[PDB]
Amino acid sequence: VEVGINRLGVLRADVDNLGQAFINGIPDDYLSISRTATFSRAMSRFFKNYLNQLLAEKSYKINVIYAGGDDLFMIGAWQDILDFSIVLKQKFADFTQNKLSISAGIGMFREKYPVARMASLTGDLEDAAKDYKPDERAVQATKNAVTLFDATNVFSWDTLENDIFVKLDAITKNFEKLDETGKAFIYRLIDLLRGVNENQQINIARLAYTLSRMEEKIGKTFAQELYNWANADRKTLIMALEIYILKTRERAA
RNA sequence: CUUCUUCAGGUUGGACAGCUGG
Ligand SMILES: [Mg+2]
Ligand SMILES: [Mg+2]
Repeated sequence: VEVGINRLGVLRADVDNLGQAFINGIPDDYLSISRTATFSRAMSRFFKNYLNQLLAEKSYKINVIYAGGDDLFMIGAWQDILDFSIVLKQKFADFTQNKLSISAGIGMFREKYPVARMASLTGDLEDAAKDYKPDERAVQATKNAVTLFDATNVFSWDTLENDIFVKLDAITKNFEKLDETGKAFIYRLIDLLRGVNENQQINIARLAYTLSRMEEKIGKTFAQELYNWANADRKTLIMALEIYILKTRERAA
């Protein structure tokens, strides 16, 4: 890879409540050993065979360690892993036609990072995604989520795809003609957005000033769009901005 | 043989504003 940060991507996906589906997912009337075997074979053949075939469809830079049953462990270029996470979610949702959900954790590590710690950390992220519960009123976690590089960046799959990826696409399409001072301006935007929690007024003013400085190579309309996002959807905006910085980092790859 | 030693009127306007390269 030529553009991005020289980082390995570790993906760990797991179907939510597959054991519950095997216990009581099938209605009691349609319970037989043949139906149970059909469901088991569907799941197993999907994971093993179809993950192989789907990753062979386009030359993803992935190095699948294990697919097996209900689980997944793949290591590759972090951009390819991030791109294939949504493809995996969509293909699983098609295959099950939205009867089972999948949780994933995506870790980002350097090449010489310990493999034991890669596995442990990405498992922790996958557990955090399985801990996803948007409202503290329901019973049992929603579990249909993905964790992005850190246990604080747990987003649902719909949230991830729609919000984060449309924001990342807009940022990419509006930030490609920035200067090398613009990169530092994006860094400052990220720092200000992270600090907004402990600085309500001065920090939003500083963000407005930074957008003012930027709105000469990005346009006034997108500066206003970023300002609106910062006051409405901040954590998604921070996620998209960090992903853009890591994807466009010119420190080899 | 005379007094005025200066009085009156204008008192800034328009233009450019950061661009390239790593
Ligand atoms: Mg599971
Ligand atoms: Mg499992």
